[PDB]
Amino acid sequence: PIATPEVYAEMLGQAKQNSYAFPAINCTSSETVNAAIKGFADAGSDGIIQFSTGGAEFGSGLGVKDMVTGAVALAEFTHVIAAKYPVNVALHTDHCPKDKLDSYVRPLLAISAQRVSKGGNPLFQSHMWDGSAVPIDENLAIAQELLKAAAAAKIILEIEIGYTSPEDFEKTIEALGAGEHGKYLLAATFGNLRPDILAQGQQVAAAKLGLPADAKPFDFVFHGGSGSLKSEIEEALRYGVVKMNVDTDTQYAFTRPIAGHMFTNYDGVLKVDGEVGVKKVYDPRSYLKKAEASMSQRVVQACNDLHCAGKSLT
Amino acid sequence: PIATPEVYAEMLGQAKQNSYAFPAINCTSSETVNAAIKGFADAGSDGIIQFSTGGAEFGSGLGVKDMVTGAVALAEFTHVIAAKYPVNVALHTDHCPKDKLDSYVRPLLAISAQRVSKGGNPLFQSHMWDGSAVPIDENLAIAQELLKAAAAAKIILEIEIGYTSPEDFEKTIEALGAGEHGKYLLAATFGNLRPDILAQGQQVAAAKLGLPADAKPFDFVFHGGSGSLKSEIEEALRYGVVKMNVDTDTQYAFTRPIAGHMFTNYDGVLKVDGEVGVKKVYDPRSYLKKAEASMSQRVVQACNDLHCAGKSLT
Ligand code: NA
Ligand code: NA
Repeated sequence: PIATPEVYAEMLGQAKQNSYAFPAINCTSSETVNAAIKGFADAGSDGIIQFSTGGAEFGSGLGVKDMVTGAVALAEFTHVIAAKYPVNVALHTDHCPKDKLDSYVRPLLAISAQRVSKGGNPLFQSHMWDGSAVPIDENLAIAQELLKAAAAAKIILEIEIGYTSPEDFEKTIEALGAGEHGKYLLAATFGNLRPDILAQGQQVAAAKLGLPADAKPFDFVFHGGSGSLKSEIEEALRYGVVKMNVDTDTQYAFTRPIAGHMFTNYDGVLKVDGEVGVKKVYDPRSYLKKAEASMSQRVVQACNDLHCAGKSLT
Repeated sequence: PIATPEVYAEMLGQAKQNSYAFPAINCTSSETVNAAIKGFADAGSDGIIQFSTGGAEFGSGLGVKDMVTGAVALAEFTHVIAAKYPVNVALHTDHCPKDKLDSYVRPLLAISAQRVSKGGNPLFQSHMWDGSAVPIDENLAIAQELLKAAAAAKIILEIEIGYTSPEDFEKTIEALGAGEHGKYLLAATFGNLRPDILAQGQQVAAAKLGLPADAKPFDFVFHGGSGSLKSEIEEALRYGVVKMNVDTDTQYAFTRPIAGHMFTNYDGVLKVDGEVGVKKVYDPRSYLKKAEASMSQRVVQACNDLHCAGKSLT
């Protein structure tokens, strides 16, 4: 099943507490969605699927080029497929800069807010506001009003600040609270390395809130997950990193067999020397199955790398 | 938008009255569904997308392998997307044999039956029963109960009988009627070529019903529509072919640009000689946009060849 807001939060809670993180796979089609979910399930693990603005535009198709239709289209498809797997999958929307709030995140927020007022769950379980490229102040201002929308729509907001400053973590707590006005995830800039910036950010916020020095007020997000060194990732997990984006590596694992298929069956996927090709290899499923299954093998590898393998709530 | 049953019958009606037919494009994923619809709207045509048992199993993913899940999932996807287009798009399932009636055709009829008792429309507008491999007597007995169920979900039923003899057309009329028991499409055997077999079935049929000689009681479908001849097609259209399945040709169009992309961008989709590849060209979207546009062009061609281009009812 797709994750309800309650299991999503339980998912993030249980990961924060036992120091593992969820892989969040960017997907741009039913094939790749299917590969990610199959990967998670295979690693007896819950997981997260995300739609980037680019990937959602691609999803609405070349004749539509509309992120919101793209996202909703894909999510609807994902709801039907999720139901047939035992693990829980959270739908998330990825990097959305300021100039795209009115045509991506705000529209989607209104869609879920509408579903929630009818007594249903929201379409997506989290959305990212990316204000990394504007003054931390202006970022937190906007973050504030999006957080009220998100929380109303039972959705977790993710935000990105800015090496991030100790004063930045303070400003963030001041502005957003630490969950009482809506749960939210934090992506800080620590060399994406310097994972100890995150450890520092956690004490700093604990001091300010008046909690024990071991308390972890933030749930962190790790951008720059692909191509990474186990040691650094292990350390980051201890400091409360709960979600790690994997995009580039699941792309290569997905394309690599297609490439292979094309070369080895060159004179069968192409009509060469007056011949008519071999239909069993230019059938998209012949290589798209290889692609999907290759992406599921990589996705499994990530659930082992973030130790969420085998830890599915269900 | 998706064709309601009313518009769907209105489409086929007009196509019969004016001797054109619609391409019915086989689809297996979100990319192919977007290509097909974009093709129709470029061609200014209404159109048909259909999911075979094999592609619908492919749509549910390597980790579910279930026809019904894949048909529903891909169908909810198409409902969202078709809403953005001004042409009517009907959803059809393809070739379903006796031993797959229970795991494909019937549970889908059930889903739409429930949907229609609540005030709305069926999920699909037409469903195929392929009994070509059983004796016409048994073929038609099963057709009769399916047609009861199909007409109750406001659904058009397609059937295949078996060269089809004058006697088989008479039987078919005797068992199903000519519309008073709900509407159905007929695929007959005639070398798929001898399109004159179809004219014969129209005469035979028209005579049994005391309708005009030149009547056209049957709505015929044309399987084996790829690698066909542009004069075979014209004749068939005169005799009431309203729907021609294209699969092989749109498959090759999809795969062709993917293959070329891999070969030309070889040292970018592979990591070769210590290099790390180019992310711009092993990003799945890069070459699936090509594939999708190529497939759309083939669809515009089929629309042109079948004379449904520019004849959308909206
Ligand atoms: Na069928
Ligand atoms: Na068919």
